[PDB]
Amino acid sequence: LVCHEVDLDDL
Amino acid sequence: EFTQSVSRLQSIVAGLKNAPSDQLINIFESCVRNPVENIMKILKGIGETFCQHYTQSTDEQPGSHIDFAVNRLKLAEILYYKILETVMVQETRRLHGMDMSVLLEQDIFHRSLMACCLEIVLFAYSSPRTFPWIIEVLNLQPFYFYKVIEVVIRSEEGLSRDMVKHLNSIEEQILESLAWSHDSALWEALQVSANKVPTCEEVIFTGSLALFYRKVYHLASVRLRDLCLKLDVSNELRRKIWTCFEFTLVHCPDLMKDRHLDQLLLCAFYIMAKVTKEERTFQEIMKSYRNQPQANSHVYRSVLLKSEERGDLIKFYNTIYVGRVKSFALKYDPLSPFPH
Repeated sequence: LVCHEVDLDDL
Repeated sequence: EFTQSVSRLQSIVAGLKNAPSDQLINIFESCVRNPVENIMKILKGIGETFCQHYTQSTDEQPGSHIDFAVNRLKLAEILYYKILETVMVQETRRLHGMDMSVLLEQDIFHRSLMACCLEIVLFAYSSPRTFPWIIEVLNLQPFYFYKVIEVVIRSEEGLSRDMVKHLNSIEEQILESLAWSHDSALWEALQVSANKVPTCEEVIFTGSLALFYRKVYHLASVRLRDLCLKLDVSNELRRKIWTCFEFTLVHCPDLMKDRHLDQLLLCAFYIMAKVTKEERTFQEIMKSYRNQPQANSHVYRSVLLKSEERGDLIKFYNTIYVGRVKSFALKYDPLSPFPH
């Protein structure tokens, strides 16, 4: 159940 | 001429003194053990310490003058004796005629009511000294102090709506993270109860830990009902996310040490939305979480990972959270009650 998102910059 | 809040404070304190009134002295003497000199000693040493910290300068807080602090302390000491009288007259043991010596010899109450009364006074004046300064300079533990906030809001109806909004603000700051620091007395309270954390059903449907976790659970249920409305998720996913947030409080309570409470609620949100067919990304999530009043960016952009070294919410989820919570979440590849 890994998150593959890189950053949380984009709103 | 005076601010709406400075003039409201002056109305409450008008005609009253920095000393017990004849009615409170009649309740102090009714006591087998009269508390008046213990109360006045607590007040003397809280005033000394406040004045010393107010009078001298730190790299982040410039110190200011004796005269504005002696006025600031005097008006807080008038509010104390007023709110103590209301507290004690409205107490059940006064309406039944029983001794209130035990109730009036709890120093943690007297200390934290004088501290709340000083923060009421400081905020009414938009003081550079922001919470948690008063309880930090008065050596008062957040886990013991928050309990007087409900008592002050109930015992002075002259408190402005802004003063109540602020008091409920700082109470949620405590239930969010200042009571979860590693040196908090909460971990003491856990220890004497064999580290068993109360579940939501044990407190919602009288215990330092019981009334702490019932405020924690209530606060987290409010912040979850908002997140689940602005992301249109199913009420049964809300029931499941909430069950994983309970799991991380009861079975992984160390995850909250020196952390924030929405950090473990957002990770409970993503991991249960991902385990089921209602996947919402951390991106979709922080767009709705942003609009919540307690949400500053440091909640999802400066999360403690190990200690020190700080990361962000995605890296805390991937390095720390999923290892300790996948077991439970993968069971949905018994739910807890969600309250109001």
